[PDB]
Amino acid sequence: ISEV
Amino acid sequence: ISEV
Amino acid sequence: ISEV
Amino acid sequence: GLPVLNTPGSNQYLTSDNHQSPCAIPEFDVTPPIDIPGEVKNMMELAEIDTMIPLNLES
Amino acid sequence: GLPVLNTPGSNQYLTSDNHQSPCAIPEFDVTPPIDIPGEVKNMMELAEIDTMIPLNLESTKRNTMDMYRVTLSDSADLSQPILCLSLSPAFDPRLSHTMLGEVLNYYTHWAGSLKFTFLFCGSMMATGKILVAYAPPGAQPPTSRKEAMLGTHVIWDLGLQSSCTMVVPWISNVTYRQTTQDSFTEGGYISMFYQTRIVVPLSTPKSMSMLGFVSACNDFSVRLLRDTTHISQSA
Amino acid sequence: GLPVLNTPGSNQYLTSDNHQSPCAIPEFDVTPPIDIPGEVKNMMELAEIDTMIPLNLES
Amino acid sequence: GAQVSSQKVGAHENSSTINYTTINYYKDSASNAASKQDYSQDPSKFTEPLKDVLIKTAPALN
Amino acid sequence: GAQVSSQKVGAHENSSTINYTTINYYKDSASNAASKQDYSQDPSKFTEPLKDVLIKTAPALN
Amino acid sequence: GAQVSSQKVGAHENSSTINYTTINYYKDSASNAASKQDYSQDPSKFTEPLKDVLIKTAPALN
Amino acid sequence: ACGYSDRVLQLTLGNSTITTQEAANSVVAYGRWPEFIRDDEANPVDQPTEPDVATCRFYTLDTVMWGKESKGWWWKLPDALRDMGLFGQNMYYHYLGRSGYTVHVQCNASKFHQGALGVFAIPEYCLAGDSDKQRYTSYANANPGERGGKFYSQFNKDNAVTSPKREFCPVDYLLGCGVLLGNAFVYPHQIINLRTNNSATIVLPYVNALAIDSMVKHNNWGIAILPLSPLDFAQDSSVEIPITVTIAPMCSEFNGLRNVTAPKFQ
Amino acid sequence: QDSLPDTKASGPAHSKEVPALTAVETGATNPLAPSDTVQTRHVVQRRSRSESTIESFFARGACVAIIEVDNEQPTTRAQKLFAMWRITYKDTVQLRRKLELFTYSRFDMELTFVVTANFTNANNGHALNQVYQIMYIPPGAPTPKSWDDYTWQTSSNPSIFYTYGAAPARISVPYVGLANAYSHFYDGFAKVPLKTDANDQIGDSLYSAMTVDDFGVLAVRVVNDHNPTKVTSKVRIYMKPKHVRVWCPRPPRAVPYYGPGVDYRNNLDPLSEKGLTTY
Amino acid sequence: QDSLPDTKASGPAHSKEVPALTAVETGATNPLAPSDTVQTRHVVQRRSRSESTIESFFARGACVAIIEVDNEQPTTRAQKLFAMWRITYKDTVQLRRKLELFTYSRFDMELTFVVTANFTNANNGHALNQVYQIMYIPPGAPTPKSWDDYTWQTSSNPSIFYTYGAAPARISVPYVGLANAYSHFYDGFAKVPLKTDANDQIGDSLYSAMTVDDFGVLAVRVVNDHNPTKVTSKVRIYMKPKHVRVWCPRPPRAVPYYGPGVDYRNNLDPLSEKGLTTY
Amino acid sequence: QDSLPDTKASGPAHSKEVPALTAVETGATNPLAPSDTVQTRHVVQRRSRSESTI
Ligand SMILES: CCOC(=O)c1ccc(OCCCC2CCN(c3ccc(C)nn3)CC2)cc1
Ligand SMILES: CCOC(=O)c1ccc(OCCCC2CCN(c3ccc(C)nn3)CC2)cc1
Ligand SMILES: *C(=O)CCCCCCCCCCCCC
Ligand SMILES: *C(=O)CCCCCCCCCCCCC
Ligand SMILES: *C(=O)CCCCCCCCCCCCC
Repeated sequence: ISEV
Repeated sequence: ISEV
Repeated sequence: ISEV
Repeated sequence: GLPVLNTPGSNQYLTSDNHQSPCAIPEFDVTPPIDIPGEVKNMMELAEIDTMIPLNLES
Repeated sequence: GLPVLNTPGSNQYLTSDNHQSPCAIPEFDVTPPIDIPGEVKNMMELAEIDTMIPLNLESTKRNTMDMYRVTLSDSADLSQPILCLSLSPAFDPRLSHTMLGEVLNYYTHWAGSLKFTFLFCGSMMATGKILVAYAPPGAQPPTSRKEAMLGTHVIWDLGLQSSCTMVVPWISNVTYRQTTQDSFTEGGYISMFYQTRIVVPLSTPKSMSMLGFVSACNDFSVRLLRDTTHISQSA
Repeated sequence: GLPVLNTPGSNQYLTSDNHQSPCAIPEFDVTPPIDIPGEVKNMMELAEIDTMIPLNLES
Repeated sequence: GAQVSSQKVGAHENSSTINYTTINYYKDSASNAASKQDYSQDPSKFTEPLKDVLIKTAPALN
Repeated sequence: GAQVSSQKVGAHENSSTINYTTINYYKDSASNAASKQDYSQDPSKFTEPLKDVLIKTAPALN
Repeated sequence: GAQVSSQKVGAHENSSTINYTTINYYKDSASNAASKQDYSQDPSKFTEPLKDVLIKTAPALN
Repeated sequence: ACGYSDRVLQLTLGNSTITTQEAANSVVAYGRWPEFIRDDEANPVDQPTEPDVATCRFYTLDTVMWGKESKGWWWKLPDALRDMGLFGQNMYYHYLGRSGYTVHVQCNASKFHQGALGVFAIPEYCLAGDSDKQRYTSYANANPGERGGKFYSQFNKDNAVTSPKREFCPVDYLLGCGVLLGNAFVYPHQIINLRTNNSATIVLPYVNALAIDSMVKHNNWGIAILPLSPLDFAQDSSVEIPITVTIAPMCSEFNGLRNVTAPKFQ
Repeated sequence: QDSLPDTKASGPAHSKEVPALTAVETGATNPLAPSDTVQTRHVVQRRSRSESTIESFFARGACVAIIEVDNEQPTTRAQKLFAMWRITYKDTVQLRRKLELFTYSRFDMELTFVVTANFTNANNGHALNQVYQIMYIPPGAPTPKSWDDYTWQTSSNPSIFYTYGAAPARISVPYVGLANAYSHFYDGFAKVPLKTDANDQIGDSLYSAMTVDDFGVLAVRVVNDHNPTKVTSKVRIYMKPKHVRVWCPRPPRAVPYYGPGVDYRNNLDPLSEKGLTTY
Repeated sequence: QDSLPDTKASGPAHSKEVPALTAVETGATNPLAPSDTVQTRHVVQRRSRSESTIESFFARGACVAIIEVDNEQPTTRAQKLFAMWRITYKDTVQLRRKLELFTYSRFDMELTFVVTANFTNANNGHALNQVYQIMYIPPGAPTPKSWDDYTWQTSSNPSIFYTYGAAPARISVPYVGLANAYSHFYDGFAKVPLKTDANDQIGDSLYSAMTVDDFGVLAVRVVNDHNPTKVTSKVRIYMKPKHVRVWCPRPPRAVPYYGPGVDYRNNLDPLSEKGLTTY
Repeated sequence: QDSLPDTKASGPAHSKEVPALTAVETGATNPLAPSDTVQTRHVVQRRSRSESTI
């Protein structure tokens, strides 16, 4: 994932 | 995840 | 996963 | 294409349901809340308040 | 086969939605961007730019170059208003078509401070003092300088600095006003009066034009996107 | 049953699409490749090859 | 971004703590379903709005 | 490859930071939905295109 | 078994590297979609099939 | 320090120098100074021609007269400069050309004169035409060269269907293109208000959807000058003062050399 | 845990503390529990107020409108080829009364559209499946004059395109009020009459009414060109307030509603007859 | 955070700094805030410009075309068994004006197709469900002459096969321009007349027009063979610019459009009458 | 990356190397670039052959  |  |  | 199988209840509408749905007005600048006096969190709070009984219902 | 259950809204089309869909031309070699001057990131940037107000919409002046020109003169009746205007940026006929009014007509609700800048296009030998004002809604719209004085105002002195800015501060009951005309969300009145008078020497033109400009201060914001009444097409 | 909502484009057919679909002949013993001379990886390779121009198209 | 919470189990099968999973698919919070896990409060602002709130075993009027 | 971001919560239930999850299913970026998280900029190139930009408390013409 | 790759982003929103996720649902490789990430090669076998390939600044015939 | 001012400027390009004692600061369109095509934005592979001082200098066009009846004037770039010295030659000998510009508009009068000129620099200034016929304005008419074109107070439709004039009919309050003049201020601009200033100075970047293009086929910028407030003096109901436009190409470069383009202007 | 307080074991009392006596004049409700006036046992209380939370009380789709639209040959007299509805919870009584137990509110709204149709006449051939357009027109936007005029181009207004037979259409709307809360009641006016006015019509407003259009309208049409045979359709709108907050409690409506304001006209007699000493 | 600047508390002033006076001749808009000319309090500003971002302003599906196609017996006179449309945002006014607030643009495009149908005549039996083919024909490709000629084989052209009654069809298209940005305005020509030309027709072009076909056409047909009874269908195309970038702002169109160029013909009078001193 | 080769800046030439002359009889296509016969500037080439892969 890429939690921004 | 955010387990509450 | 296999991130390419 | 992920293989799926439609279960019963599919395409129904339940008045009591709880589901996500598309927002018709996206990125809308919502007016923020202010601290209004008198907020209620549960209907039973109103039932804990004394109200006057119509005891005399004669003709 | 993953067991799924179709919820309401299924197979509908919402004009306002945000969803992925198949690319009809796959692996297309896109032309890359170049740095073009003048990029805009938000519509409000356009509303922050001063545009000229059609202040004069009188019968023979409207839809003509003269709609942009207000006449000042050394012999004007000093008791009278130079101009009277309602603070309705998207609706008032004078404001509604400015770049501000136009952007605002694509939205339903507006908020924030506005600023009006006036330009004196008279001769350098001409002098004068003018009072420009703003009255927040609720009372009789000012018919005299005397009444106008009591509200927000700037006494403009004519001189080397050609132009004067009056800020209309955001003073409202509601958090956001409507772009349409409506007494519940009304914004008040703008008026102009002579503080002294236009004074010229001999051999000098005794009558001249004043130009006016409007734009939004950095606190201005708009919401609920809508279609404008300012364009249409017949069958 | 996972709650799903059908989006536009559903049940359409796009000639340009790229999707998985069931294999009609499962567990088939595929004939392996051999190194054939002359493999092309891109159509532009053919355009880099000199061909003779019909320069004279007179009657 | 999966969200996991415990269900309040009413009728129990002859089989402990049971969970359910939530994921928001939309950017606008309006689009979201209801959490239904809600905090309750004091009736006091309604049932006892007194400047000097008095204790029930004492005289209301003193 | 899941993408997770915070929603700007307007009206709040009587229940903090809330999230939403995004996953791109297609190879062509054109197929993607809109992020809608966009950066704003200076009006300056439009409102003040001057060679010698002057400060508002000083005379515009000097 | 999720597969993650970078999209070649053509037109960019006013919002970097963007990804997409792929999962094969079928046992037969035939059932699979196309990767479209493909390697290119030399035209040489076609444009210069010479026993003694010569350098362009020199005479073709010597 | 010493005594420097917003009002007093000197501009020097090539063998040309302009002095102005009454300016109102100067505008750099969109905050962008003219620059050359960078390698990472380049498209024609051939080594460019950069004529520098011989072309990047101040060419003064023919003066126009501002009178009480004047409705407005307009010019297109590069077209206005097509016959200006070596710039013109370079423009016509090459398929491609890009150039930025310093625009200097001049109009002096007296402490007792009155009036105000709006000077606008418009990217892609598409103008409206003569007829019932859409998109019909001829090349020779769309391109006045140094001479420029004029504005009108109202739309007179070219009626002669048999032999159409094929000209633009630019109505002043519609900026000659169907929008309102008051909003033209969103374009890079200055105002020459006679009580305040002699001139306007606008520096223009190359603006286009491409890094370079055919200068003969396409105009990048339009210069529109309109009387925001009419000319007036003492009581003389027939006053007339000159307006002079001077323009300099900046960071000019050319690609695709061959024989000269000779457009039919008749 | 959200269970209620356990009942405490309470014994006999002979004391100077008198919980049973009070004075309602103070404005307060006496906080008594059974153990204050009777002998009680210990009860481990498991009951909960989960279904009476504000969210739970309003968490249901209520019918607020029936919009009728026809699909038929455009004749030259008043038809229903398209219809418009002012968005309000007040054309119906059931949800209106629930929301009106409170002075102020804040919530996001879920609109769910049930669309039914039928044939008007015995027979002129049949109809191919219809697609319905529901366009929201915010206050200020151009309103439709004809079922297919330019306004339906919907370039900035939100429109739903519903296909007949598909699962009922659904959208969510944010908190869109001009104030920090929706006022269910407004003791005021949108205009004040002033002494300096010309006619006295100028300063006249409806009592309790705020803005003229308030939230705008939903415009409904059948996008399909007409068949030979006429089809009548009805769009039923169900609204649900979600992520709700409410302020200042009010007494429930006791007599029948008479339009958008608090006005009453008839059946002002809600209470039955019952003898004072009759159980 | 994207909230606007907080208003600062500002007090009285007696000074040589004069923010109220300026000179618009410079070309600049005076950057004033209320605190520059009046006494202001401190306001913690929470409002935001989120809905006026370029993406948000264009993030909506706009109707750009109504393509009409018929399914009926192939007779020998001009029919509508298939139809073609030049792809443009200019056959409609609403989106055209929004995009035209800008000189140049860059974006990917989402096309959504709503398809409605109906019966033409009182009755010749009925029709089984129709499948529609929407073929994109890029400039250069063979155009259809007949509703079922070889071009519809679509071996390289993209085609959509839409089934009637299904959820409205949708595709996404990349930034396909020949330049680094789409030119909404082109002050130029595709050809120059030269002195050495034979006729003067040779160098003649339409003013402001770039390429002849520009983006190509969408060809629409009903794949179904004809029933005895005729069915008329309409394809409504909705386009949405996504992942948008725009350059060089322009004044909004003030008078009605007269075709693809900036030309005007009538209703050149947008402004109402209003007295100079009348509020 | 799959972008094509950048064009190199190339200047004047007076030499014994003659790229312009060749002999198609050999069976080979002459591998010339614009810089071999004309003066070229430096172009950072971003175009790609992605849509012409098999
Ligand atoms: C006193 C009247 O009733 C209310 O107080 C009241 C009633 C309803 C309510 O909801 C807000 C009303 C405006 C909403 C309603 C419907 N909206 C939309 C938007 C798009 C579409 C396709 N369909 N509907 C968007 C705006 C909020 C308050
Ligand atoms: C001046 C005209 O309008 C424009 O500037 C303009 C208008 C539209 C726009 O989109 C690009 C047009 C070409 C696209 C449009 C439709 N396309 C497709 C492709 C496949 C299918 C099945 N259906 N449609 C692919 C190519 C880009 C620019
Ligand atoms: C947090 O959510 C990361 C874990 C994601 C697990 C898979 C989620 C599958 C559903 C994604 C929906 C994407 C909606 C655009
Ligand atoms: C990153 O995305 C890895 C985590 C993936 C979680 C499950 C995603 C389920 C949806 C996959 C869609 C595949 C589309 C071909
Ligand atoms: C690798 O794929 C492990 C991670 C899986 C994430 C959830 C995938 C959901 C879709 C599964 C499809 C199963 C098909 C039989």
